Amino acid sequence: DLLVPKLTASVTDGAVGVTVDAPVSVTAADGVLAAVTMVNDNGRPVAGRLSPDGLRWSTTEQLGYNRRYTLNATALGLGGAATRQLTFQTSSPAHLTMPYVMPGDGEVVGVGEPVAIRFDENIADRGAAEKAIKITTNPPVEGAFYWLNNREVRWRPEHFWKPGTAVDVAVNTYGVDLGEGMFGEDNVQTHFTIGDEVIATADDNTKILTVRVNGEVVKSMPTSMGKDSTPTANGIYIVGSRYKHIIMDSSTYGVPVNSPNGYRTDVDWATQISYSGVFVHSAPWSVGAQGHTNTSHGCLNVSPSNAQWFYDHVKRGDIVEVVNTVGGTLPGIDGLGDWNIPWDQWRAGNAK
Ligand SMILES: *[C@@H]1CC(=O)N(c2ccccc2)C1=O
Repeated sequence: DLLVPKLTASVTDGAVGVTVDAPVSVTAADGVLAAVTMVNDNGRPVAGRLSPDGLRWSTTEQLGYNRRYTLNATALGLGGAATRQLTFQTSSPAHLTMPYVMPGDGEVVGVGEPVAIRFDENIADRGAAEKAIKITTNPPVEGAFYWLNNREVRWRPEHFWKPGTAVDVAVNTYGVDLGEGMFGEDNVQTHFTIGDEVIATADDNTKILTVRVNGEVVKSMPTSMGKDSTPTANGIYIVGSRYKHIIMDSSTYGVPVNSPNGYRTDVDWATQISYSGVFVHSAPWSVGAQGHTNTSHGCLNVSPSNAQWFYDHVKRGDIVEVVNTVGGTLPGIDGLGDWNIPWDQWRAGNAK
């Protein structure tokens, strides 16, 4: 004869510590769903949708933390009715943390821009954070996570992006335990595209900064780099913020302004290429040295003409490579020196 309806929920009655990273759902068997309601302690209805066939019902909005939810469902069929009531307690985070993703949604960036996810708290379970971040690419390319510090994680392929590539980032950290009770405050989703290949190279042996667009030299800039005592580091740099004019306070980098190697002046047409202070800026006071000798604290001294041209034609994510200098190699965890870490080490990751 007719069979008694059966109900199924994605939560268990009496569950404590239920994660809010997924929807709560009720499914019916041997019948249809006649009524479903979910409420918090205070009694406010939690939004939900029922499938046209009446078999599946799921929550249509996020669920809060430290909540006591009550789910009431009724199934009807030819073989009778069934009513269930459930109550579960959602997660109680010891602390929350909001993610911050760059580059911004819709941007077009150079072939060296890595996907960056920054949290405003230290992350204790890095693997949980890597698992909660989805990275889609078209054309699909291999990539890998690597942490610069306890709070920011990066993702890039082995070699520079092939132009025209779409990148989609889905940081689905809400409802996910990130260690020691650290849960996500919200989710984020950005998308960006890779633009022209723009690789600029600065050779200390020639003291010249050459900008190449799509493999073709388009500009040759005489420059003066870091002097022997405060030299520019060799390696690959990624282009960051661009300023029509920027006040260079030495204290920003921990070096006191009232010091031999300190400084507090205002320069024009500055393109940041290092968190540690390396720039490409306008330096009128060194035109004579530019192209011959080094007389700076680390940034590439360029004429106002060329500096502005650099400002106008170089976008976030383009590459600046420095070679044959007397200084060392840019640290891989600088924040813009990601490509200076060997691919094997980067791929391996440091999730611990
Ligand atoms: C790199 C960092 C900075 O701000 N620099 C500087 C510009 C003008 C005068 C003194 C120092 C650099 O060389």
